[PDB]
Amino acid sequence: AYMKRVEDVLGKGWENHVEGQKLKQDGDSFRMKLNTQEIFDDWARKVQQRNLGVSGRIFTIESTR
Amino acid sequence: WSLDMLSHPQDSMELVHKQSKAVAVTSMSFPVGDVNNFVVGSEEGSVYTACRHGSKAGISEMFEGHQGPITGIHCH
Repeated sequence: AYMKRVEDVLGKGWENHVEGQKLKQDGDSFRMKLNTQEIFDDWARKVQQRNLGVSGRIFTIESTR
Repeated sequence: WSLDMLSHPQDSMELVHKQSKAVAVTSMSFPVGDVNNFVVGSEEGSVYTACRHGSKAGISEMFEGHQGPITGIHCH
């Protein structure tokens, strides 16, 4: 939303402008430090690891104890 | 060029006379008021007046009154 604020303020020629190139680079790297699909990957692996023998444990409806 | 955007010229064209030969400019100068009719010190002689806006932009006419290669020009 800030980026669209920036370009609406600075026109569409915006990174060509002296500062826009900088803020572009910074927002891009900041965005790259936010692509969280790895968290879902590794966490889905841990979930799958648990899913191997836990998620459907109705195999003993009234399990002994 | 704008002083903001510099990755591409804002407005740009060449400078050729009636013939398609180059105009090796050297120290041009706009006159007083920026009437876009800047004078251009060419390489040697053929000093020109050149416009910027309109289809007639660029080289207007050649006046030669010296043969040594030009080094500068100024207006007042």
